Amino acid sequence: GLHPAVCLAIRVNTFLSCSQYHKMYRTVKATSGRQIFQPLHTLRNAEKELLPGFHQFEWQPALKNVSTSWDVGIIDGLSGWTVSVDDVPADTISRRFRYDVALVSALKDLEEDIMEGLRERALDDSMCTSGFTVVVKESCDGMGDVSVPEKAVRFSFTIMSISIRLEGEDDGITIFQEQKPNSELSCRPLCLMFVDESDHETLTAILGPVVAERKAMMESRLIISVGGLLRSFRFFFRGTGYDEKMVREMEGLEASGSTYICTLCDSTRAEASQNMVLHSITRSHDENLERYEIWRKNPFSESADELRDRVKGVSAKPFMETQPTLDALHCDIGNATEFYKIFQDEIGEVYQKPNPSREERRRWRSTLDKQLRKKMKLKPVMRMNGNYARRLMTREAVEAVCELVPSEERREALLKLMDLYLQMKPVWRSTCPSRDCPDQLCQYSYNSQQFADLLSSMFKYRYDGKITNYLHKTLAHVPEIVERDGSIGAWASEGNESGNKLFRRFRKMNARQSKTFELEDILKHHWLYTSKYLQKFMEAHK
Amino acid sequence: GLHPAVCLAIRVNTFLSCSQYHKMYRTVKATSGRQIFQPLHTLRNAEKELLPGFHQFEWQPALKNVSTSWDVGIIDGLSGWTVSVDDVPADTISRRFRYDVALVSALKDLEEDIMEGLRERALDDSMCTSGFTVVVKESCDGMGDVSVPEKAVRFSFTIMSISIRLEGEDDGITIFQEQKPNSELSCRPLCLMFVDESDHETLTAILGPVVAERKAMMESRLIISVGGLLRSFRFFFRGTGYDEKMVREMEGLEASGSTYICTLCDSTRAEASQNMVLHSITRSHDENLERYEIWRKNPFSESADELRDRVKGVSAKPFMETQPTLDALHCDIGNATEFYKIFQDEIGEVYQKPNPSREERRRWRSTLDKQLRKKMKLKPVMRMNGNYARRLMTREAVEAVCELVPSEERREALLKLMDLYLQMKPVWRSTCPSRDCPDQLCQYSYNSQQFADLLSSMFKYRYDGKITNYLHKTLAHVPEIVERDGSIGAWASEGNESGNKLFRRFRKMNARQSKTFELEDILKHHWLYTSKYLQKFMEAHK
Amino acid sequence: MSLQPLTAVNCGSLVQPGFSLLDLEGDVYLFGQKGWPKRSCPTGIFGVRIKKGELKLRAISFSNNSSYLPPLRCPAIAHFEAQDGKPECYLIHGGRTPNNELSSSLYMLSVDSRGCNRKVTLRCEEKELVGDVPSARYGHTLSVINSRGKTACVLFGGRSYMPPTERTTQNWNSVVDCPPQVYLIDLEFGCCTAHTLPELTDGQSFHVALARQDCVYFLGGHILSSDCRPSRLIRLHVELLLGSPVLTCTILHEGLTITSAIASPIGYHEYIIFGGYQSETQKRMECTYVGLDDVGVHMESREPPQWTSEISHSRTWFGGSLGKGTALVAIPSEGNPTPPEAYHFYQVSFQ
Amino acid sequence: MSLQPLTAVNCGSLVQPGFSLLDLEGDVYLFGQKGWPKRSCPTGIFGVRIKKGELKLRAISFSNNSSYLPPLRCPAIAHFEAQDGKPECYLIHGGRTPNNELSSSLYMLSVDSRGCNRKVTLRCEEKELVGDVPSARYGHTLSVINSRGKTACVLFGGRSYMPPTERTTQNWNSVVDCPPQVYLIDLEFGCCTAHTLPELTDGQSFHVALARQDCVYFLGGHILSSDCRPSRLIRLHVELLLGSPVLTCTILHEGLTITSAIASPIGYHEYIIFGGYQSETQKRMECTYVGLDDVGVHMESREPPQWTSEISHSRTWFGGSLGKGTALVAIPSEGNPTPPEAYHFYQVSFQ
DNA sequence: GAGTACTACCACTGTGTAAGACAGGCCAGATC
DNA sequence: GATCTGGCCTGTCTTACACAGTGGTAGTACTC
DNA sequence: GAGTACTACCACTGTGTAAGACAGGCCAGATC
DNA sequence: GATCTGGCCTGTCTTACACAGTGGTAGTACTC
Ligand SMILES: [Ca+2]
Ligand SMILES: [Ca+2]
Ligand SMILES: [Ca+2]
Ligand SMILES: [Ca+2]
Ligand SMILES: [Zn+2]
Ligand SMILES: [Zn+2]
Repeated sequence: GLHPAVCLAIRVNTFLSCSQYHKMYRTVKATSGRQIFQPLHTLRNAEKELLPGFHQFEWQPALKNVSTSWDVGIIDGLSGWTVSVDDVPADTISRRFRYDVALVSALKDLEEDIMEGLRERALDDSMCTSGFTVVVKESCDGMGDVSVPEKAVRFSFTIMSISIRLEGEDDGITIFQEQKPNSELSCRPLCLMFVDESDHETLTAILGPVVAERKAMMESRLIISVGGLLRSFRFFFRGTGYDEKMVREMEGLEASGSTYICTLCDSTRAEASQNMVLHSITRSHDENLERYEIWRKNPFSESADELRDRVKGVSAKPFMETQPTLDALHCDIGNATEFYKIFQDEIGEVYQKPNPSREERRRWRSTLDKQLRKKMKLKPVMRMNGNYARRLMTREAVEAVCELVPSEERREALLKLMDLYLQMKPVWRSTCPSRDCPDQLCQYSYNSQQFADLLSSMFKYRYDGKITNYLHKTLAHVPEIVERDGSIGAWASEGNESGNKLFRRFRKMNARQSKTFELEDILKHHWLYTSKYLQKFMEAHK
Repeated sequence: GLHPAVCLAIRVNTFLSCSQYHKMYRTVKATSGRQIFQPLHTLRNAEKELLPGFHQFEWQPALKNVSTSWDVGIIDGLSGWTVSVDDVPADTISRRFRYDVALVSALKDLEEDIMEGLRERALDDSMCTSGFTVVVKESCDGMGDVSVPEKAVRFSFTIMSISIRLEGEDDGITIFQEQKPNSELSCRPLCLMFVDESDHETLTAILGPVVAERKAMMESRLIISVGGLLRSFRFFFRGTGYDEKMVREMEGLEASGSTYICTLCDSTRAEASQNMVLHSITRSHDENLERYEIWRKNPFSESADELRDRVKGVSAKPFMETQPTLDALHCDIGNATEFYKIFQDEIGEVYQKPNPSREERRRWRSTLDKQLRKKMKLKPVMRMNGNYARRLMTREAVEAVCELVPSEERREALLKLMDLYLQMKPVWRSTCPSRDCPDQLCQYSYNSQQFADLLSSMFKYRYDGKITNYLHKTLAHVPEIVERDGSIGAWASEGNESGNKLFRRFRKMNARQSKTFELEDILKHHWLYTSKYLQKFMEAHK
Repeated sequence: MSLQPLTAVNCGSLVQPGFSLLDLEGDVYLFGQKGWPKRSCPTGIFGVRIKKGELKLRAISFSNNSSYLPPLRCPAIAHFEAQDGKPECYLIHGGRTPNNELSSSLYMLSVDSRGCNRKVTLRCEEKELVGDVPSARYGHTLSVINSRGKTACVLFGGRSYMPPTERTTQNWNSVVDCPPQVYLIDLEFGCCTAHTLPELTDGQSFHVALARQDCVYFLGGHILSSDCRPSRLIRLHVELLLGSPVLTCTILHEGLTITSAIASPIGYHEYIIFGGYQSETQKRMECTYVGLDDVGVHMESREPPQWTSEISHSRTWFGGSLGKGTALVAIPSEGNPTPPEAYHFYQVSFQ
Repeated sequence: MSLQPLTAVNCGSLVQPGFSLLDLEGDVYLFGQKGWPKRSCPTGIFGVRIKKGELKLRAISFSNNSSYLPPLRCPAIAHFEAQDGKPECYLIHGGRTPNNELSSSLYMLSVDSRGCNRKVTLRCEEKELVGDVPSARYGHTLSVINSRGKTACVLFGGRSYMPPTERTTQNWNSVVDCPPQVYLIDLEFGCCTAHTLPELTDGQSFHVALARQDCVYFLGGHILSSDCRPSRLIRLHVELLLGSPVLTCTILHEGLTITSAIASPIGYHEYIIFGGYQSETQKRMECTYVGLDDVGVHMESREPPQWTSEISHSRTWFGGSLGKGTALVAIPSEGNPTPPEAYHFYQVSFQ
């Protein structure tokens, strides 16, 4: 006999229907039975402890314009959209958990690990039930091709760390910290929609409640029966799982090959060729709000362009607080597509032939891809993905490319370039840089300095007035970000985008299939898929 | 502990990848272990008793131009296509077993049931090892939409019955007969291709060996070690799982709304409106061969049309023996689409308004579909499928339609029509009519007589010179076919088309995915999917 | 009364069912659009050019003293007519932001200068409101009235979100009708007054309101509490007395069961109603001439043009008046792949 | 030499890579279609009409005394030229059936009567063979020779299936070269003789054979035993002495490494070779003029037309001569969805 | 000691897009 | 009739999007 | 006696095609 | 210049092609 939880997890984690699992259950039950698996209806009853809407909690003070019911499950995302025909239509199909309920679910699921974190720090448990601090990574991304694409947006969050500040004289004793923050298996879905990223009208209509509730939770303290005792939690949100496109869309910036390039600085694009490394972090959500009011009222009666430059590119009203940070994965893909282009433009020579054709660009791409296929055994890709970018930023792929550029200063140059890049990639790819690559963390300014200056010198034919955004961020902003927050790569969107992969599997084998239900099903199955408690049943001491 | 066979079947029958099954095996093995499931490699080792190419057999006399090796497994179907570029290309991707090997596999799989049929008829077993007769139903169909369609053809066979004639003074003691001949789970695939039905050039190049082997096996006797003893089998093939398009294509007839309508008779289309019920079966494979000889040599020097008429529509050289019969399922679909049209032309008035528009026909279709939705709660279908056709030929759907035709003479007419049809549908839909519905078999001539004559009378406006092929077959040929071959519906291609549904499943989840391998994989899993021995492990006393 | 299908050549992603058409100095300006203003057009207001069956859009600019201006979605829209001091404006209040807020500010939008090369500059003065201000709402209506001979501006109807105390994150997109008060906005100064009416028992939204020379006729709205569509017609008569604007009202016997209409002006005080929707499933397909005098309103069916099959089988539709008895209408379009031209366009014309 | 892309307006599906073009009396006839003969055309032979950059196909009919005729796929094709008794025929033997059997019968295909209205009728006489008959084969070749002054017909080369005793159902589509004999077919009577040649050590297939006035020049074939494309040109010289047609042969120094070519005739005994394939991966892209006299064959590169990118990046290609220095070429086409026009067509022309 | 099981190796689809900012080119066209 | 200029165009640059997850093979942990 | 499990109920995509024979309409076009 | 006729066209008819297979609900076998 197995515990019903274990078999629930067996059914979620191996992608089985009800009817397939049942066929197997009756089969293994009539040969050698003795019942091994549980029947279906006792897993439907077993899970209701794991979905959102089961534990009782309460906030103090009460939540502002949030209801006091604590047992709500899966709602439809329209949030009471009155469906008259004269208003803008209610075409959207969306489903969601009510944010705080799913929070309290994910905490009651990490109740084992907060308790053993308490016991392991040799901290007492009847005391210190008042001052817990959870740090929550939220994350949102659109997603195409779910056979028109009928694209999907999938807003999720992940519990990053939970530390303790009670009772006083200190600042915080970390109790838990996420060992694998970029995994799917720690990226919990909160809300799904059949929406395009781009139409800000539907995204804000569905996500308006969610941000209202987040804004409502930053003041109150949560109260949970955790370990027998009622205890008090407070929350800090770090919005970091946004690719850059979306950060600009939702911070009122203009997208994305603009004159205003940095999300963190005020420097123009050409001004960030001259000075590649000297920029302080200035932008904040509340200053975007103040500058947008500069834009609306125009209190000094300036023209379109004097206004745009007075406000450094805030022409839209910010609608979502976002942590001013970077995304490790998309930084990788940008730098890989940049280096791929640089190699393509170095096989053919374009520091001699300063303006080349399109068809010689195609010749050079084909010869680069053939060369990278003969040694290094790579195929060509439609679009840069993570594995290709990882394999592409190696010493020996550069070394197999350098065999085609003839001048051995271009060669030794870009070998110096690549090895500089490898000397500084681990500071922004690390899950924690200060512990796992500390000398690179302190050598970062010097390393990036020489990288910038070598681009200035031996590539000025390319970077006279135009730089890619990630290159800007990676060269001017990394030391200051990682000193303020502690880590990079830990906060990436990877886990979210990786979760889209899962989302695809569920859409096929577990569809209703109907729009009114397909999200309620993907959503339930995805939420089970992530609860730690069923993942320990998954590992079972490995 | 479970037997490795049982768990192999658990993994095939519930649609699980190696890595999904493994995740569950390791999971249920570290909670509560004691190993319940077998590991993967012992299932890989467990099945080679069940795939083709395992048991030793031999033919007497040896097989004509068939090799003597008995341990051959999965071949690629090109059969040694020399891949010069100047010849027609070897573009086709195809896979197949080797006909006789899969035959001997299917018999060694029915070893238990032949022996139990021997003991249950109280027949001795060390005697009677020479006179066995197996009746094999083979079956071929094309198949679209496997995401251009990249259509597929899937040539399969099914063991229908096995009887005994040894030793003399008798004709045959049936020992096994198929209780459920139209199921998938008794339809064993033999060969797969990425081919269109229509291009006769690739189909004959891949299927040429197969027909050569079939033609080679009708003379010899097989020799198999079954129940400890070497015993002798003979074979009779009945090619019946072909829809009509295919039978015409494969018998040298012209397709399909020709002037020669019947596959079994010589009557012209117009001549099969005057005489609806009086036609004898004349056509045979060998007469097609000698009429094609008439066509090619033209020994009496007549014109195109006089020659076509001399030869009754044999203008192509027949390439495959096919049993001259009908397909119960496709007969259903033809008669349902016919009655759907007749209703459409009775809601609107036609025997009054002898020529209507297409847009009146569209009005009438919409109103018919609305009526059938209000009562009978059916939705409208793009195309007729088996469930719709079954539900459509009910008394109460006619009864809900008759509420829209105004004259209660047309009304009571087509009520008499439908109930006649229901009085004679079970003779051709039955798995065995002579035992299960014998009086309709006796009353069939009379019932069809009155059906024909009521069409002659009250529908002359529709059937002056034009009749559908199935209506012809069902009205002129059913008594003689079911007298000669014992049953109808038992030989349909429905079970084959039903296995196309399975083909789809495997392509989605058990793919390599690559063309060179995808067929070797679909083919292995489909063959396992059907072997009786794993289905008894599936039911295990229910 | 002819409709001819147009085709919008380039730029069609910049139009959404609720938008506004402003007729300024013979030139027609599209206002409100999907999204925040792109940087192809950092102002968000477009000039409409109809030529040879083509719809072309041109980026308008502002002045230096002008305030910029979010793309309101179903705002209330007042043709301020040419008089003293500066003709000839266009009051906008308040509509719904592109980020779904509701606007609580009043904008006066005028023409400012020309050319050089058929270039026009507009301007926006954000008019500050002191009251008694009206609450942020949308689908309401604004009209201008003249009495002896001061000019004021009457505002009535509309939907809003539920009050911020009862508004819940499962109510967040729910709407309720705002209380049925009328607002007198004088436009200099920015003084607003609210007046309650014994006869105006319940709020309504998406109605047309037509004013002439101090009398306003409110035609058929949509009431959302009872989901009824009243066919009655309201006529209210103001007079701006020193210095309290007395305000009377009457229910007139029969008006018109429409919602969300297109009122093109053809004559001096004569319009044509192009039809939004009659019932929740069935859009109003017939045109109606509405002349109005000092006896009251008069009203006659004209016969509608032959609606194409395409504009007949659409589920929804919207559009607006290019003025002078000509209007633009739009139909959602269905194709696979997406066209991605989301809307087919027609041009309708009177006589 | 110019190439101009055609487009085949209708009936795209009735053409397959191995097919034949017979030039009869100025009119060109396509022969050997995919499939058995549909009833659009129960004869299976089509008339080719080129106009306006369009390819049009017209159903030809037969006579009453004619035998009908399966669609051979790569048959051997002999222009019997106008002499006594009945001009001017076209010998076909034997190619490959639409149901992939190999043809063991010989068909004489002549013109018979016209009109009325540009109607032509052909006829087929199935000619019976008495020998020493040749085995069913394909890709071989047939030519006509005149010696003092009788006319005979020489047949040599080709592929076949493995002998019926070693043909296995895993060898079924495997081919081997048939023994390198030559066959003298006299055309009345149906007397065939087989002759073995010390110089002809191995069979070959898909070669071009050109004959003139009792000498035949075999140009580059493909040999499948050794997977080489020999460039050695063969020249054999017959003479019909009653009763034994004595037959000599020489290997000439250098010919041409081609396979599966297009030989259009332009002159009296002068052809142009449009090219099949040089190596297994690389199709022969240059044209070659081949004049032949009684000294021997002479041979010169002309410069080829500028092959479009489309006919340059195809993997395979085929086609045939519309005669008189004009030919038709075909390229497989790739698109999604399928066009379903499977082949793009070009018309090539000399001078 | 080997023989088991596990887990990591490989082959592989398909080899383009989709919107948008901005530079620059330049031209309708309308006034001067 | 000359300008020129505001606006259309074209190309180019930049930011995302698809491509996992499945069979078989085999080294390798690893252990009866 | 109920309470378990099993098995059958319902919702539901999407609401057209793809080839071909033959009748008939008819017209290029070429001869008479 | 008249025919008419063989050939193109158009529509119509007939033969196949997708739509299972998955959650949830609940009667119901059926039994601790
Ligand atoms: Ca992404
Ligand atoms: Ca089928
Ligand atoms: Ca993105
Ligand atoms: Ca079929
Ligand atoms: Zn910066
Ligand atoms: Zn018949």
